[PDB]
Amino acid sequence: PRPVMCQCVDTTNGGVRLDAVTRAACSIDGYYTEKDGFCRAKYSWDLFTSGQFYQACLRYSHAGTNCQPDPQYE
Amino acid sequence: NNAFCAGFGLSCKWECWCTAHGTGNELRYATAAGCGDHLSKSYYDARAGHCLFSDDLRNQFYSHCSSLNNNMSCRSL
Repeated sequence: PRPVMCQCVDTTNGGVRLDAVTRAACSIDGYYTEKDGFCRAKYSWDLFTSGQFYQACLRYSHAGTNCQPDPQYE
Repeated sequence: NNAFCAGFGLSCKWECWCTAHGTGNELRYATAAGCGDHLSKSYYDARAGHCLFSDDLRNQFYSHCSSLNNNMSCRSL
């Protein structure tokens, strides 16, 4: 299991980034990057799962998630 | 009355919550984040997951639900 980085996204138009939703979901307890809108694990050993983040997004909005492996930990 | 409402959820005038677009499902985590400690004079009914207030804080609360890509429902009390 490797570290993932995720955004909350709209379940409509292409699924655009929903930054405030991502921010809410990210504090999981990771850190949020304003420019690219991803939530990342604070440490490689301190990762959250793509599944956990999905639940997080859904607690705050009707949102889906885009997740990918985080390059800084690959 | 702000004291009765914030203190006891009594004599509130409005009861509002965030709703998921499309489904209209209630989103208690989003409501919570816009209530209680987070909104002066408000009362957070953690059970029903709704936000109550005496002063008309509907517009402010709306900006929170809306910031999270949600809608808002309110009942008059």
